[PDB]
Amino acid sequence: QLNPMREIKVQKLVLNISVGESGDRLTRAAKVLEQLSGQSPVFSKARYTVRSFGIRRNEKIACYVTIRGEKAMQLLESGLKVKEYELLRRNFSDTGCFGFGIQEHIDLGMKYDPSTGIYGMDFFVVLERAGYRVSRRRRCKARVGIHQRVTKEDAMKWFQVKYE
Amino acid sequence: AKSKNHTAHNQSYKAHRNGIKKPKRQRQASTKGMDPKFLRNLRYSRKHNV
Amino acid sequence: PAGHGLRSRTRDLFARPFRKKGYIPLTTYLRTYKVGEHVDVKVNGAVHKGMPHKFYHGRTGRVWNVTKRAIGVEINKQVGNRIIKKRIHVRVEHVQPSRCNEEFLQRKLNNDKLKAEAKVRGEVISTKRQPAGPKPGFMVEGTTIETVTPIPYDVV
Amino acid sequence: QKTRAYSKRFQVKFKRRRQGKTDYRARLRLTNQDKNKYNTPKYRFVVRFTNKDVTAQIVYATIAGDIVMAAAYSHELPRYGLEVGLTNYAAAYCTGLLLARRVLKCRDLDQEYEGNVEATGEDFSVEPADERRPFRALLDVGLIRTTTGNRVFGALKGALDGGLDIPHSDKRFAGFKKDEKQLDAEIHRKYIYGGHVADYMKSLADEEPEKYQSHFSEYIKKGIEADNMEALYKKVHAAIRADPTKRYNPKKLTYEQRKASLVERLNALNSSA
Amino acid sequence: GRRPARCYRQIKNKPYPKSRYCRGVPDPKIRIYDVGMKKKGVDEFPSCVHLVSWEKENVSSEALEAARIACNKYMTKNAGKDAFHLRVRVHPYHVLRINKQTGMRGAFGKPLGTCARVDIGQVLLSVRCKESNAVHADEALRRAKFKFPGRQKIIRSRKWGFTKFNRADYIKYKSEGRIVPDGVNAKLLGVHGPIAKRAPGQAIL
RNA sequence: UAGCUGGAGCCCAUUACGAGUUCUAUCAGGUAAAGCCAAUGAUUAGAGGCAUUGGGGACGCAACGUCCUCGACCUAUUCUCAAACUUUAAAUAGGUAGGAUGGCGCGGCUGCUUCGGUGAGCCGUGCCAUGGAAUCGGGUGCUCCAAGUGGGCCAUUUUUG
RNA sequence: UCAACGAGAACAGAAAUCUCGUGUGGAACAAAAGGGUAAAAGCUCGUUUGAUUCUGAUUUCCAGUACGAAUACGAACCGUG
RNA sequence: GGAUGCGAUCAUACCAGCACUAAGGCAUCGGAUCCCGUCAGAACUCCGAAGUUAAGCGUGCUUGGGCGAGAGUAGUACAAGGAUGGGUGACCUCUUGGGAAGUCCUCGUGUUGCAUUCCC
RNA sequence: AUCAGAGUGGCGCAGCGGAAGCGUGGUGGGCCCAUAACCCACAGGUCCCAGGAUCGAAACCUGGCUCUGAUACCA
Ligand SMILES: [Mg+2]
Ligand SMILES: [Mg+2]
Ligand SMILES: [Mg+2]
Ligand SMILES: [Mg+2]
Ligand SMILES: [Mg+2]
Ligand SMILES: [Mg+2]
Ligand SMILES: [Mg+2]
Ligand SMILES: [Mg+2]
Ligand SMILES: [Mg+2]
Ligand SMILES: [Mg+2]
Ligand SMILES: [Mg+2]
Ligand SMILES: [Mg+2]
Ligand SMILES: [Mg+2]
Ligand SMILES: [Mg+2]
Ligand SMILES: [Mg+2]
Ligand SMILES: [Mg+2]
Ligand SMILES: [Mg+2]
Ligand SMILES: [Mg+2]
Repeated sequence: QLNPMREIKVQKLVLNISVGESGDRLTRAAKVLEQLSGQSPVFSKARYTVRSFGIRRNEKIACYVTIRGEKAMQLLESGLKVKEYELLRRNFSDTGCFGFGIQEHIDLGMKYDPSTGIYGMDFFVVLERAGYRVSRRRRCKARVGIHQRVTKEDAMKWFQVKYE
Repeated sequence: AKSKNHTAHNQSYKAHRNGIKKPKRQRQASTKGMDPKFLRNLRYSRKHNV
Repeated sequence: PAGHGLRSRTRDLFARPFRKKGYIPLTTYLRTYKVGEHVDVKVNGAVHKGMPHKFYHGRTGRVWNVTKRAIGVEINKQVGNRIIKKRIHVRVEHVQPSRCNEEFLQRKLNNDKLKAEAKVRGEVISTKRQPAGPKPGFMVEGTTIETVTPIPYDVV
Repeated sequence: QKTRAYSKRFQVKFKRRRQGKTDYRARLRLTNQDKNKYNTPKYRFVVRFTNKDVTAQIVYATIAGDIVMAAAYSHELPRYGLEVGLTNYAAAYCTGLLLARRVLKCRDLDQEYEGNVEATGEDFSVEPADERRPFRALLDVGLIRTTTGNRVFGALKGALDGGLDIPHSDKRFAGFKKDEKQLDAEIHRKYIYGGHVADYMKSLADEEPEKYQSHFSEYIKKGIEADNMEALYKKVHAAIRADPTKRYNPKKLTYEQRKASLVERLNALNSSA
Repeated sequence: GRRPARCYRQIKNKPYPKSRYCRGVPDPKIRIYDVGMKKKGVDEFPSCVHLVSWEKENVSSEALEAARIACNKYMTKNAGKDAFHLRVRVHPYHVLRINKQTGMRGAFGKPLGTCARVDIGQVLLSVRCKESNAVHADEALRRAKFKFPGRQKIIRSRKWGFTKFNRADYIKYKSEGRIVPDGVNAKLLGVHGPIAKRAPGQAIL
């Protein structure tokens, strides 16, 4: 049924950059991610100390940020222009959402303001409808009913029928 | 030479020779060990009875 | 000490019942106890403060003291050829009110009423219970009678 | 989707926990009276907020369930004059003040403990007059976060100025300075009289001709300008102090109609090819 | 090698299985329990014969292996290797200990071997076959009886195959279409479940 | 050293107070049995499905395809088990109660408790209370002084090596 | 809110980081084992020193002694909220 | 016949899939100056009423899983007492008493306290 | 019979959780008419096996397998 509360909308866009180091390599990944987001990023310390990748326990190796609002829509479509506005169709999660990756500089924003390299990055975006609050509020949490959920099929259509 | 020995043999017989005594039931039971706040007040109430 | 700890042999005694773990219902905290009532002790595994020693579980004593958060219970314990009246304090979570004299009070107030009631009439009756005795004679209506007989042995 | 063994070993939580409305760690610690008081109830000053109303109640614990000593709502403020803004900080003070006055009149001591008539931003505690100490209740905040400026602490001030004794500290009142460790009575008083809404009414109607229209439509509908907060709330306060007082669901099918329909489904399926 | 079995005949101890406590156990002599054909269906082999224990005792793993082979070799030769299904109904889950100057100081034994705890009226071996080959069933178990210590009987099952239905009841429920096959087992259908899960000839009330 | 024993008594007593016992009522238990087609663990065999690729052969001029093969894995079953497993759960044995050491009215005390005669308790007075299941019967009831003993052994039942 | 599992994202795979869903605890709680705990007793963050003073009582041990350990009040001074 | 706030019992109340709801209430929902809060006004906090019953909620359905109860299992397993009882024994029996558990079958799926409120 | 010890490069041996080497031996060049000796490089490891804890193991506890020393008396 075509009730207006059912309009699909992005709740957040998350940008992930995993490096596997510390010091300056990951610090400059922070700046590209900050300057892309407009907000102070957060670091992600490692776990399990897998020596084949040379990472210890509790040492920061990645950097991600979760943007939402108009910055998200502006930033999302720039990522999709890079991908030429198409996706692998296996990119869509079973539940409700999808992601892709790029090589940094092909976005808008000068390269060597800090003389910082081409950090590829993970754009992962999660869709929703109205009322997803009911599974995220503190008082009276509950499952979002099946009809208000977004399936992979609805995300497929949302991508193609509009937004482009 | 095996010097450790334990048993409860004959012990219930010894116990029941002079009965399994129960203590005598008493009017005005003992208040030792009750709440001291409660006991001061009970003492003060009795001090000022008419 | 001396070969066994406080909670020795309490694997099954102190465990909570099946599907009855977690939250303690509010009824336990709302019950009010008075010096002289009867209380049955049964430990709760969750509450590790105020616990009675495992001998007092499943025993019925009288209330003799009341503080905040705790009741003084009064259990007899046989030690040799005597009975020692042990005095312990247990937290409220470990006791429940007993119904060991439920009947007595209902029978006591029933006794007083009939005693005064028949005194309004000719004033002699006996309010004593009586053990079940022998049935009087009675006639049974002739009806269907089913014979039963020993069954031959079946090898399987 | 869950296995048979999963359901057999499953334990359900207390109903008010599954539905997600009661915090039982706090409930036990709020209701649980000391055993050497024997029936002295612990009264809870329950304050709750819906999106559209404000519920306030004085309740105490019983085995059958709680028992209301007095209840009040903010949707009944229009009786006393306030028509709009029934879920904001100032309304909570009015709803709190209303609850204090009803119970103090209902317990026949409102003459003795008037509270204070002019609402002040200062933290207030009523004096132990003589021979009859003031009524005592515990603030029961529920699941909300206790934050500085939270409306539940607006409701707390009203009850204190109504004449109730409630255990409290002033660190969560609006205006408190987390970095200076002191109360600001002026900021507290402005919030009490809704002046924090008034500032945002002025700020929109100047630099936002349309945001001021939509965002305060009911205020505008009723002729309540931002310079009519202190005057309008004081009247509602003084008014409260001066007079505190078929089938639509399907029925379950009987045994016959379930067995009736089941015979059809059986006949239908068996005959289905 | 082994002690004479008479040391361990009578059931005298609480069960002593291998566990995180009992370790360093040897491996049991018997390691195959269903021999012959365990691929045939329920409706093929309806007649069943059992060898049943008749006194409470232990049965060693070696004795139980020896009985399996004695029954297997016989039943193969007369009626062919595809005429029968032999199933051993007892498993050796009990450990035995042995206490090997030093006397009864610290006498708890180390594990010796494995055995099965059997009771009166308990099935030791079961065989299902066609009614025609029942004679080689009767003798094969009797020839196996002399591998067991105690007293044993040869009782012909009142049931069908290795299934929990009387031959009378299985045939009735088969012809009425109420029993779905499984393999060695049969599965009677009832009045429960979601209706759609049933095939349209299999829904019943 | 405590227990068991003697002697000395003394204090009450058929009012009552009890009891190696039952009946009535009410608590508590995890052993026997049972279970595994309930969690943990052990263990036999098939049957049906199926992969996001555990592996390959053949067909793949290709793949976001398969037929087999040992098989994972999934579903419904199936044999057999547990001192240091268990949802369930005895028989016997365990605890408490069955009035005169009960109840009520009145008016007092409190420095405890309450928003508060609100309670909690106690004090004084005045009334009631057919003796509140069966059976049996004087009491270590109270106290003192002290001896010997502190190698045990046997039988039915449960039970460890 | 854990263990784990499912579905997804450049390098990235069995396994680095991120995201959504399921999740009665299948994780964690210094150490043996057992019991106990899910808006916690686990994890993260804040503020702290009740790991304080005084002497009595009781429980386990038990001779109803001592020690060890624990529990419930009383009289204080504080922490936290 | 409904609802909210606080609850009692803590599955006949849970779980899975579905379907539907008059009024009022809840909720979703709009915003970010202010208090407050985060990587992120998503959460939390605050101010708000432009829309929507789509979700939450509530109620119902299923030869549903579970849970609860009944009948059976079965006077069976076991077990208190007795026997100059049987048997080589393991074990069993009789006498005087107590007496379970799964499968399998049938039924059921909440009850309700206080305060304020809606029907029509 | 129990118990101490020891299993690491082809061989003899060191290795104190971040974690693999010493001598000799192997392989390819050089020097020589040609071999050694000498010179320059290069490559080596189921750390006895199966666990378990551990930031993290060849090392630390547990089990399994193989070599060695020991103490086993009064009669
Ligand atoms: Mg001796
Ligand atoms: Mg002892
Ligand atoms: Mg000692
Ligand atoms: Mg000693
Ligand atoms: Mg128990
Ligand atoms: Mg402690
Ligand atoms: Mg709280
Ligand atoms: Mg002596
Ligand atoms: Mg036990
Ligand atoms: Mg058993
Ligand atoms: Mg059972
Ligand atoms: Mg099992
Ligand atoms: Mg009894
Ligand atoms: Mg002596
Ligand atoms: Mg907490
Ligand atoms: Mg002591
Ligand atoms: Mg060379
Ligand atoms: Mg050379």
